[PDB]
Amino acid sequence: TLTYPFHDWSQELSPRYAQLRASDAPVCPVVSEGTGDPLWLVTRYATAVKLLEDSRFSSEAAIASGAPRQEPVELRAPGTRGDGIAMLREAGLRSVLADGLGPRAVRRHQGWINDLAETLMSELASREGTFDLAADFVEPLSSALVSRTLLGELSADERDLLAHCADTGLRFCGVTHEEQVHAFTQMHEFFLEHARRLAGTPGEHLLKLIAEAPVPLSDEALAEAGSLLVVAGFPTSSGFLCGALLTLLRHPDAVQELHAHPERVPSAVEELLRYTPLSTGSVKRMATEDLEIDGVRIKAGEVVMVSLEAVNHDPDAFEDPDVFRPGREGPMHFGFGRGRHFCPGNRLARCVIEATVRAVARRPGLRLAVAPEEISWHEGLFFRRPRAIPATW
Ligand code: HEM
Ligand SMILES: O=C1N[C@@H](Cc2c[nH]c3ccccc23)C(=O)N2CCC[C@@H]12
Ligand SMILES: O=C1N[C@@H](Cc2c[nH]c3ccccc23)C(=O)N2CCC[C@@H]12
Ligand SMILES: [Ca+2]
Ligand SMILES: [Cl-]
Ligand code: NA
Ligand code: NA
Repeated sequence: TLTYPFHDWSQELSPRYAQLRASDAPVCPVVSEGTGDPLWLVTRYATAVKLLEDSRFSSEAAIASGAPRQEPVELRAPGTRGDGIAMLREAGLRSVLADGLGPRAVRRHQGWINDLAETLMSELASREGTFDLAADFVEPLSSALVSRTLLGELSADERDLLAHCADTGLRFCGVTHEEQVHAFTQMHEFFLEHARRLAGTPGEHLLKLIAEAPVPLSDEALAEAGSLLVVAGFPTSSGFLCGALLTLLRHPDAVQELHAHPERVPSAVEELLRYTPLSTGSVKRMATEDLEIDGVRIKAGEVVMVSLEAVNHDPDAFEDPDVFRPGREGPMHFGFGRGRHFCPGNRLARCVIEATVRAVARRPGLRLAVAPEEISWHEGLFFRRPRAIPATW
């Protein structure tokens, strides 16, 4: 049986996804390379909609300790719950999450986000020679997003510790199992020592809103909130922004169009979310009872995966799916998922993506300083990221 994942750590998607999509079944059996667990895999848009909109396929049951899984180790510090955003929703914090992640948070932060994107790009444009868009643009912008909107102000050393923990824990391979587990322990212990300090600093970052919310969360619960915000917000935003910059630098005609027609930038943001691959794994859900999807029986307790990259490149949903085409008129993309677990970070993500696209579109001529095939990729990360993006004007 086919093992999962497909080791497509660069922007070139594994051919397996299109092979399975065109096969004679709407759901295909695979086996986790890291655990040996049997799993089901969906690659078609129409089938993915039905799965992800059926609440009898549960995300929490697939997150839970002991579930069949695609990842080699559990994504939690041993002895903690590690059950994700469910822990905060269950504590009654939906309103707080809306305040800290929703349109009001974007209104509060979009000004400094755009000012920072411009400041960073202006500094790079002042340099003689090449620079690295990953280290010199994405890292400072994503780190500021995390500090100012999610956690509170971090030192460089704290940011480096959390980034290392995320990169070490959120992996299919490349580190030992024990190193991966200990990354989660280190992050949890960091927040046990520092979450209350971070939550008490001035600002409106989400961790402060959580800590102050009238249910009072314990130190352990606040630490779990910190770890959630790191894993959900940091490697995702950094990986995506790097990947979106590569897409843009490889499509100078599209950038020129955005330079001339800034009103088209939002359409380019949405097309980047469809076109630019991020996760090398899949969203997943556990059948909470015996279910059927397009004729295939899924037994209670079995886990079904949807590859968002596969769905976003489904030719039955998008005409010429492998073409970057801002303004294409097709269905909604799956870059933020689908259904009740749709990314609650989507407003802040779109804000930072838009700020980046506009910073690039204002400065035509930005190009890669090496060929795309010369970009080196971190191998095995859940969320693709290049080691560097050499660039120049
Ligand atoms: C920047 C690019 C981002 C992308 C492309 C992205 C994408 C996604 C996707 C596809 C999901 C759905 C997973 C599933 O269905 O199981 C998701 C969930 C989630 N995202 Fe985002 N995300 C991004 C940024 C962020 C940020 C900045 C935050 C927080 C500040 C965040 C917080 C979350 C949380 C907490 C969930 C879990 C939702 C749930 O399980 O109900 N995301 N994200
Ligand atoms: O809140 C959650 N939701 C799902 C999807 C996910 C969203 N962002 C993630 C980042 C890494 C892994 C999985 C996800 C999950 O697997 N979870 C374990 C870590 C965070 C938790
Ligand atoms: O690679 C992963 N993706 C997320 C889902 C996701 C898909 N695309 C995303 C984009 C952003 C956040 C989460 C996702 C998830 O549930 N995982 C369990 C173990 C592997 C890890
Ligand atoms: Ca195509
Ligand atoms: Cl089990
Ligand atoms: Na459908
Ligand atoms: Na719901």
